[PDB]
Amino acid sequence: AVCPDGTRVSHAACCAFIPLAQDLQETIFQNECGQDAHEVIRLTFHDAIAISRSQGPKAGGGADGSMLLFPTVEPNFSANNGIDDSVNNLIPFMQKHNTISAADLVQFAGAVALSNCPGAPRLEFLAGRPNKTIAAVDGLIPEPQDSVTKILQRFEDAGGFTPFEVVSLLASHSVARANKVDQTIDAAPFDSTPFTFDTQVFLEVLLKGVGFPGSANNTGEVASPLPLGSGSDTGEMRLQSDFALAHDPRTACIWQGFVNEQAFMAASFRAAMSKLAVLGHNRNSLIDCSDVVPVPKPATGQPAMFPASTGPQDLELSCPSERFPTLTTQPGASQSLIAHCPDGSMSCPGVQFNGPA
Ligand code: HEM
Ligand SMILES: *[C@@H]1O[C@H](CO)[C@@H](O[C@@H]2O[C@H](CO)[C@@H](O)[C@H](O)[C@H]2NC(C)=O)[C@H](O)[C@H]1NC(C)=O
Ligand SMILES: [Ca+2]
Ligand SMILES: [Ca+2]
Repeated sequence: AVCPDGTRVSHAACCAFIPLAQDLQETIFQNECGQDAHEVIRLTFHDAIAISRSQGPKAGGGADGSMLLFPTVEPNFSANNGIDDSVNNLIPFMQKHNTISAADLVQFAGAVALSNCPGAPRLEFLAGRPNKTIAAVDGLIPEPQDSVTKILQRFEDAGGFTPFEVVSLLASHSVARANKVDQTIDAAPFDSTPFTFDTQVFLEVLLKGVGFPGSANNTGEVASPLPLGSGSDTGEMRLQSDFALAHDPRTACIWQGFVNEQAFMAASFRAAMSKLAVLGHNRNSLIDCSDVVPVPKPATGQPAMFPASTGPQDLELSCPSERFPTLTTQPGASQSLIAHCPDGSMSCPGVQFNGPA
C-alpha cells in the first residue's frame, strides 16, 4: 500500500501508525532513550503480563490497553506504583489518533521508545487488537521481593514463558531506573549505562555489593556495587529479583550467557517481546505492520567493560559450566558518577501530562 506521505507500507491499515510515531517522538521522547521512553517501555510490560491461564479470561486480557481504558483501577495496585505517569502521557494520543486502539497504542509506543536506545532490536509489530476489554485483577504483576520460583510460575501462567525467555526480557533493565523503591532518592539506574541497550546490566549484577545508593532498608532491594551518587547523579541500585535470577541454579548460566553478547541478547529479547506483545490474542488474527516501526539507533560496537573501581576479583560467579569472558577494566581509582541526563547534563525534565491515573 502507499500512505498519504508516499510511504509504501505492507498493509493500508498500517498507515495510521506513521503519524503516531512522529507525534510520540516530537511530543514525549524527543528521539532519546530518556525518562519518558523508559516509563513507556515499562508500561508495555505491565499492560501485557496481567493475564492468567489458570484463573481464566476474567482475571485479565493481557496486551489489551486496560491500563489506559481503566486508569483508576490497575495503576493503583501497589505493584503498579509509578505507572500513573506513563498512562497519563499516552491517553492524549489515544484521544487524538482515534483509529488506533488503546492496546495497539501501548505496544507500538514501546517499540518506538526502544528504537531510541542504541543497541536495541527493531521489534516486530502486529496491529488489530480490539478497543474494548476489562480491568485486570490485582496480583498478576511480578514484584522485586518475589522468589525465583514465584517469578517463573507467574510468567509460565501468563503465557508459557520458559526461564530463557524470562531472563531475555530482563534485558530491558539495561535502560531502566527506579523512582519508587527508595523514596528518598529518584532515578536510581540498574546499570552504569541507563541510556544504552547493552549487556552491562548482566555483568554489573554479578559484582559484589558494597553499599546502597540511598537508605539501606527497602523492600526488594539488595546491596549495589556502584552506590556513589552526588546531586542528581544517583548511584546504582540492585533489585533482589535480578540478583536472585543471576544466582539461582535454574537461571545462573542463562544470565551469564548474555554478558558481552550484544547480538545474542538483542535477538533473544526481540523473540521474547514478540510473544509478550500478543498475550491475550491469536497472532493469526493480527496484521503485520513491522515495516512501520522506526529503525533503531546503532551501538558503537564496543564490548562490555568493568566500570572503574571494579574488576574480575569482585565477581560472584554461579554458572559452573561456562567460561566467563575476559573483559578489560575502565581506568580510574574510584567510581565514576552515572549521569542523570543522556547529554551528560544534570538537568533534563521530561514532558509530563496531567491525567486521570
Ligand atoms: C522479572 C520481573 C520484573 C520485576 C520484579 C521488575 C521490577 C522493576 C522495578 C521494581 C522497577 C523500578 C520501578 C520504580 O520504582 O520506578 C523496574 C523498572 C523497569 N522495568 Fe522492570 N521488572 C521486571 C520485569 C521487567 C520486564 C519484563 C520489562 C520489560 C519491558 C521491564 C522493564 C522495566 C523498565 C524499562 C523499567 C524502568 C522504568 C524507568 O526507568 O522509569 N521490567 N522494574
Ligand atoms: C477506544 O476507546 C477509547 C475509550 O472510550 C476512546 O476514547 C475516546 O475517544 C474520543 C475521540 O474519538 C475522545 O473524545 C474521548 O475523550 C476518548 N475517551 C476517553 C475516556 O479518553 C477511543 O476513541 C477508542 N478508539 C477506537 C479506535 O475505538
Ligand atoms: Ca492489560
Ligand atoms: Ca545499559
